[PDB]
This record gives sequence, structure tokens and C-alpha cells, in this order.
Amino acid sequence: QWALEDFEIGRPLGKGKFGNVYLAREKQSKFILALKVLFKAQLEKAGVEHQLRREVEIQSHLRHPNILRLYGYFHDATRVYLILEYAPLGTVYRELQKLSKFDEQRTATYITELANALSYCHSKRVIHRDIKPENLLLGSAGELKIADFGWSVHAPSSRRTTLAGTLDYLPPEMIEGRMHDEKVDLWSLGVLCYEFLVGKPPFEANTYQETYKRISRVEFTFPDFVTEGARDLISRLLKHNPSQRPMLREVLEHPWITANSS
Ligand SMILES: Cc1c(C(=O)NS(=O)(=O)N(C)C)cc(-c2ccc(Cl)c(Oc3ccccn3)c2)c2cc[nH]c12
Ligand SMILES: Nc1ncnc2c1ncn2[C@@H]1O[C@H](COP(=O)(O)OP(=O)(O)O)[C@@H](O)[C@H]1O
Ligand SMILES: O=C(O)[C@@H]1CCCC[C@H]1C(=O)O
Ligand SMILES: [Mg+2]
Ligand SMILES: [Mg+2]
Repeated sequence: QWALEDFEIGRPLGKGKFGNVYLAREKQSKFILALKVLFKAQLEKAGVEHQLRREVEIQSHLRHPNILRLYGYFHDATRVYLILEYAPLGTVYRELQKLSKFDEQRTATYITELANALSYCHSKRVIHRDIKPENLLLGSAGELKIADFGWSVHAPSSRRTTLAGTLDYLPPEMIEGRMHDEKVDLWSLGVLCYEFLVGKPPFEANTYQETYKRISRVEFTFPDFVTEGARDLISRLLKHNPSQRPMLREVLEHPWITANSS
């Protein structure tokens, strides 16, 4: 049982859809953590209060060094608070802005961590569905940590999400409003692997219009510097038909992953 009086609030770590994430310290233990704050009014208007308990319940029951931890949760008159593990090295998103693109070693490494964390999520039939650089956080040793379980659900699901932010990571099945499996996360893995190497996602467009078309048609191209091995893994992953998409063990054992991964 927790309350806001139990914490000292620091600076904002980042901005959320329904609030903001703050750096904080628990007074009793001196424990540093991140407090994800969600406004009740905003959540009510979206009718997503049910999905919040779902994000809460799913994340709370996951233990993995490559998965952001959820210590607890509490609420008051106006807000719902999520006591998260603090990731000191920020988002993968911020890293990509800095470096423009990652090398094959860095990419394969992040992909390995994603795949481990993902395979483990899928073992509980848990699908993330919001895999993207802003939701991939970095630990003290620079280890990839999956976060933002806001749109997570148990597999299979037919649930429709509050439209995009960027439609860029969603598979055609989710976009078409069709039923989806753990395959959604595999598609996202292909999008992420491409973005890390190229600096931008494979179906990126100026409009939601063009993006939907491109995702639907699976219409993307590789720049010349992309290695043949990277092309194979990405190509294997971006299958329109979910069944075609490989398992995580195949991904984890891919020669390119094994050659440049750590
Ligand atoms: C209006 C309201 C309440 C609320 O007032 N609850 S209560 O006081 O009346 N009533 C006793 C459950 C509660 C929530 C809510 C929705 C989801 C979560 Cl996870 C939440 O946080 C916790 C944490 C620990 C135990 C239970 N819930 C709170 C939301 C989300 C949007 N509007 C809300
Ligand atoms: N544990 C954390 N450590 C560090 N930064 C965090 C942490 N959790 C969130 N952030 C920052 O706050 C942003 C929003 O948090 P997130 O859980 O992804 O919210 P939302 O569901 O609103 O998108 C993140 O993308 C990141 O920039
Ligand atoms: O944690 C949140 O801000 C939200 C809870 C309700 C579902 C959507 C979710 C999100 O945008 O990640
Ligand atoms: Mg997010
Ligand atoms: Mg979210």
C-alpha cells in the first residue's frame, strides 16, 4: 500500500499519452525509481481504464533483466501512479537521434535482448503490441529494457488501439482491425531492426495515408549499405502473412545475429 507522500519527486523523465513520467526517490529506503503518472479524467474520456489495469497486471507479473520492472501502483483523487524501475540511460529513441544509425554489432545486440524479452513475453501468451524506440529503455550497463505495457494484451486478441502516434510499427493484421497473435511482435522486430540500421522505419511517410498503403502492400526498400545478412533477417520478419514470420529461436539463431550480436 503506497501513497504520493512516500516519494520525493525529481525532474520529468519523459512525457506520456495520459500524463508524465517523473524521476523519484522513495524517502524510507532512498530508492530511485520512475513514477509514471496518469490523470484519471483523461483516462476516463478515452475509456481505457480497463486497459490500464491490464498494463498494470501484465507488467507486474513479468521478471526479466530485459523487461522494465513494475514494483507497484497506487491512486488518488486525480491520478493513477505506476512505480517503475528507473532506466538511467534513457530511451533507444534518444540514442538513435544522436547516432543517426547503429552499426550491425549494436543493432544485433539490441535485437538479441528484444528477442529474449519477447520470447519470454510470448511464453505467457503476452503480446506487447507497442514495440518502438520511445518504449525501449536503457539500463546502467546499457542493456535494452522493454517498457510501455499500456497496449499489452493476452494472445489471441481482437482489441483496437487508440490510433497510432506513428502507425509505423503496426502489422497489417492490427491495422486492418483483424485478430492478431504473438506474430505482431515479430513484425515490430523487423521494423525495429530496419530502423536501427537505416535511421528511419521501413514504411515511414508524411501521412498516415501513404504509411497504411505501404504497410498493407509490404512496400519498402533497402539502401545500398544494408548488408545481405541484415536484408535476409528483415525480409524474413516483414511477412504480410503472420504464419510466414519466423519464431524467436530462428531470429536468435540467425547467422547475422550470431555474427554481429554479443
Ligand atoms: C475514477 C477512477 C478510479 C477511482 O475513482 N477508483 S476508486 O477509488 O473509486 N475505487 C476504490 C476503485 C480508479 C481508476 C484506476 C484505474 C486503474 C488503476 Cl490500475 C488504478 O489504480 C489502482 C491502484 C491500486 C488499486 C486499484 N487501482 C485506478 C481510474 C482510471 C480512470 N479513472 C479512474
Ligand atoms: N522507467 C523509466 N526510466 C526512464 N525514463 C522513462 C521510464 N519510463 C518512462 N520513461 C520516459 O517517459 C516516456 C513515457 O513513458 P511511457 O511508459 O512510454 O508512457 P506512455 O504509455 O504514456 O507512452 C518514455 O518513452 C521515456 O522517455
Ligand atoms: O499507460 C498509459 O498511458 C495508457 C493506459 C491505457 C491504455 C493506453 C496506455 C498507453 O498509452 O500506453
Ligand atoms: Mg511510450
Ligand atoms: Mg503507451
